[PDB]
Amino acid sequence: NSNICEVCNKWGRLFCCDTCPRSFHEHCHIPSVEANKNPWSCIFCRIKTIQERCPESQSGHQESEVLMRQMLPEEQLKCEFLLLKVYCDSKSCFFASEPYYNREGSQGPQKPMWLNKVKTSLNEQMYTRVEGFVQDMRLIFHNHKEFYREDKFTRLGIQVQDIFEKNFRNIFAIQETS
Ligand SMILES: [Zn+2]
Ligand SMILES: [Zn+2]
Ligand SMILES: [Zn+2]
Repeated sequence: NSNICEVCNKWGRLFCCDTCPRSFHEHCHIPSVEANKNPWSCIFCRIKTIQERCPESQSGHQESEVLMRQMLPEEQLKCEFLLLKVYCDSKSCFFASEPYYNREGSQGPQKPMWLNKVKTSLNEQMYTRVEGFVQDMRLIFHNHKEFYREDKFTRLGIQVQDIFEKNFRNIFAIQETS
């Protein structure tokens, strides 16, 4: 196995995948690393199995159809993995915990949102369709853009949204366009 967490790139108390070389902190893996299960297979491994079981699942899809999918186990897993891909970027720190808003000339968002809130909402099965999860994720970045206005810090929202959107297109096999 690797000697650092795949998500945060730090050492520590690492749980090791049995089917690939990755390792994880317990609360860095999504879902949190399971109590028993020997062998244990990480989310990367579980996503690759889905693809291998149904190769046609990589054919292009329309985003509108993806969003309307119910959160059955395979879509639940895909959202977990997309969330994890965002935490993989170090810039996710800015969006992880509950924000607060007190800047001259701006007003906070009507509906604050943050990664750990989305993580809880997935864990508690609060989303019934893919659209629920994607809306809350895009809301994080939209709130940041609107609040920070012309401050150059707005760019952090653009950057981490780009990571989200590239991974969304990959994981859900969105049809490539010009
Ligand atoms: Zn970690
Ligand atoms: Zn693995
Ligand atoms: Zn098949």
